[PDB]
Amino acid sequence: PHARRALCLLLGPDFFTDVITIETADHARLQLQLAYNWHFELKNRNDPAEAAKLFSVPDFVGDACKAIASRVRGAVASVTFDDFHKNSARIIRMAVFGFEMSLPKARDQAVFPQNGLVVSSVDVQSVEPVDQRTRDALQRSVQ
Amino acid sequence: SLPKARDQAVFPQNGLVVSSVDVQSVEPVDQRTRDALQRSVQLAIEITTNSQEAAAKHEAQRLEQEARGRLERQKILDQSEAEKARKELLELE
Amino acid sequence: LAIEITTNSQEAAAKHEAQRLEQEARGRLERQKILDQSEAEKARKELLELE
Amino acid sequence: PHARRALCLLLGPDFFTDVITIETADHARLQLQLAYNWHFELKNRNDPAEAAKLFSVPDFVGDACKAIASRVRGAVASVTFDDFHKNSARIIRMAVFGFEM
Repeated sequence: PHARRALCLLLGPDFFTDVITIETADHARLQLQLAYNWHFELKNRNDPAEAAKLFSVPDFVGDACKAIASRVRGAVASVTFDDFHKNSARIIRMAVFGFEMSLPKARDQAVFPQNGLVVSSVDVQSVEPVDQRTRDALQRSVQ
Repeated sequence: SLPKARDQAVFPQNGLVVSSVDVQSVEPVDQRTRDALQRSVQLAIEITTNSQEAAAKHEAQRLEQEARGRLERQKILDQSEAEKARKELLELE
Repeated sequence: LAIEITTNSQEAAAKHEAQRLEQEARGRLERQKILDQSEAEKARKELLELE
Repeated sequence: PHARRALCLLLGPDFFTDVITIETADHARLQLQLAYNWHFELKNRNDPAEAAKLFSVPDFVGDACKAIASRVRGAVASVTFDDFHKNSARIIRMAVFGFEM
């Protein structure tokens, strides 16, 4: 909640080293890491009010990560795990922002009107079930 | 849009508004509830293992039968050709 | 008990889906069986007339 | 996450010694090494703004490797292992970028 304290609020292209515990309709406790490729869109840099709207949030990383976390977990909770382990990267990136683009694939941009924060990409690398016996049983599935 | 709700919760007493409500930890309190629904996942994973292996067996029997049918095809061709020359063999016999 | 009854419901739905896939794949397999037998006996024609 | 610290940001043709753990639809935990032949395209070298856009990232190698990592793992998670061990080099290199050619 409060670990790093610095005056230099980074706004350039960067990321968030985030990991989340989630549950889907079939209840296998799963922990996933998120990347949250983010940057700040300030269309009028010289504007004092719009520049001051940047610090309206006290924890931009916290708000963004928890919001995308809720968007992940609520949508996964409506999918079964085998469909999830089949089609995760798609559903997790479509449910967190946007709508149909081509039913169809989602966008690749997540704007926050409170401050100007935007998340461009959400990368995932570690889909790992939490319970040991789940992984033991699905080891049988592969074997 | 029955339909989806709004994304704003105004409090007229003071002017407070709640825009979003995020949730990350749906956790049952009782231990035995989680123990029992651990069984639900441990069975519902195995049923889909049965589904995928049943699909694999279906594919295997499909390949078996199609290769077997093509093999009776070439069997019929070979028998017909062998008895094509069994003609000359048997007329001059 | 009411959690376990819905576990039974979802596994019953899964079994229904499994028997549906079984029967449809089996029916398509009799389809290709009929095709293969008809074709094999199409050449069993020439085999048997010249036999 | 933060191992090498140097002012000389290399932009010439080079690579990334990367290894990734991935999972596909049939769950056999697999570890693969990646090379990531990379270089920087700056079409207007004299442009100060475009040259300064180069350092907009603090970890270019980290962002590139993790992005290609997600593109690998999400696509493999939609393929069975025997098809994967059959046709890996194709699907892994097609899913990470681009479209049909």
